[PDB]
Amino acid sequence: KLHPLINQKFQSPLSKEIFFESYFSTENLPFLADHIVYEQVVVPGASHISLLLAAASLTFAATECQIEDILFPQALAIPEQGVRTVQVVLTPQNNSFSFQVISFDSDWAVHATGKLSVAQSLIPLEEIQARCSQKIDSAEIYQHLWDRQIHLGQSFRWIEQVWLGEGEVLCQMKVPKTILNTTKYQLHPTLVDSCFQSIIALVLDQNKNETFVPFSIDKFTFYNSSDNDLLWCYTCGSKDKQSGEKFKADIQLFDQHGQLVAQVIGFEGRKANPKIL
Amino acid sequence: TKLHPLINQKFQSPLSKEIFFESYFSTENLPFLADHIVYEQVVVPGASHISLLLAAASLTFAATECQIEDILFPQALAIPEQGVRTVQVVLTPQNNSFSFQVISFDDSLHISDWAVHATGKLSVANAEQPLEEIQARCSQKIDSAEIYQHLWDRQIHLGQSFRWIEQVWLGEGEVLCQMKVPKTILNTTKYQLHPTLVDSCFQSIIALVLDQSGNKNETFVPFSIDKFTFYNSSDNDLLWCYTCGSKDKQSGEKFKADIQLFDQHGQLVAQVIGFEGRKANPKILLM
Repeated sequence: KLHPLINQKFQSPLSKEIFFESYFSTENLPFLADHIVYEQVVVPGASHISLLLAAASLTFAATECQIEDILFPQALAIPEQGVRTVQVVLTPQNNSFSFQVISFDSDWAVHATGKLSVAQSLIPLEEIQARCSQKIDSAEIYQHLWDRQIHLGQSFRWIEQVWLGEGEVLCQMKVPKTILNTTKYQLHPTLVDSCFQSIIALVLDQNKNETFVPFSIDKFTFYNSSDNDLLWCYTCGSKDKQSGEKFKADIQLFDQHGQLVAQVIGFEGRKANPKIL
Repeated sequence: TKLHPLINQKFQSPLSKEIFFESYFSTENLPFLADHIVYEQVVVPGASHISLLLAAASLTFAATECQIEDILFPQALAIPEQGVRTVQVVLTPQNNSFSFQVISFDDSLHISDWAVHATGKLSVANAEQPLEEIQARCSQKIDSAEIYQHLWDRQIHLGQSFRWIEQVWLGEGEVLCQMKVPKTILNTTKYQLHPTLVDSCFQSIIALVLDQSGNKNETFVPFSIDKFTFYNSSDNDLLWCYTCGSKDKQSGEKFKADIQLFDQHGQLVAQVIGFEGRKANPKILLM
């Protein structure tokens, strides 16, 4: 295990592509039991980004990292005690790396596409607190999802407190007790997912069946992994006016010290029935 | 976490045409390598790559018997003292077969420098069902020490684990060797054919060239093989190798041979059709 998320790296001077191989299993990755959709273990797109960051971390000497044009063709589902083999395939392009995340048990599914690429300022917590002043029970975020069949266990419940504003939200997040070794990660999958959960605070209004599943992300930048048990998420976004079915958002994940940890530009979720995934 | 005593990992992907095997070659990982020394260097014999292609095959095919055809050895693999090289088998699908390349590169610093050590085609063979007759034809006993001495004198220093040949009987342009698992090799059950067993078969051709004139620095080095067929692995400590061939009528720089490797019961273990050796100073394979 080169990384808690990757068993093997493979390259050859006889293929263009660089490969990573992981065995996705609740046995190997306990935390995946905490993200269930209709009784079944469903790996969130967030987990794919974390996997890519780990891939990157094993290819670049650089710590800073940028993921672009992210698309999530198919969901990944791990059957009861089943094992799926997950591969990241990096194809070198000019200036950057193109990628696919795939899995299989000769068919296979494509869970993420986009490019990898090699990616300096402080977020003022006091300024955002002044405009996100409406305190909201963080249980309402989890309750919203639980109602949409998105059952998050405790390791996926980082969001500790929520302050709502006008088309913007602030959350404090704390590493759950169930997860011990976050330092071995760039960004734990559950943390990445928590950042996406932040947009739910913006769509709590009122069909309890359909919900916003991640569709695309224009640019995801990881900067450095915080040693801290305490993080701050800042999220700005709106539902489109025409259909009201796509939510666009910007997310900023930062430090006690205002130091940017990760940021999401151009996040798009779409209203979908969880049953398809 | 070792798939095979010769292979660390296998890699394949729906997004890759070829199938890869990876293996780390060093005297630390593969102690017998220290017993094949050419001009004071650990040099992996072509025989080991045969053994590695059989290892690959046993992980790819269900069927136990397989053939390796039109084998060439473009470049020798030399391992520096206490160093290690990554070795990959790269299989490319063809019609009912794979073309292969065995390659290596120094992993300790993408990949710009690499060498190819064996090429050819790999596929499933059929099974093929006399020893007593050979033993009659081959009656002139010679000391096995003569084979190892011939090699030693050319600076091919074979240690214990490369010395399977115990007894040798010459006939007319043919030789019968009795082989025995060296005491230092406790691992043969994990192998299709141990690399040192394969090398021993090639060594047998030395017995047909013992008193030839010419360059004292020169011997016949394996160059190409039309067909190497592996049938079944042997539980036994004792085997028989029958080899017949001769120098090429046109040029005495090539030696052509067919080799057959038998069980003590006369069951065919392995067969080599059209083995060609070429006269070379073993120094030449160094750099």
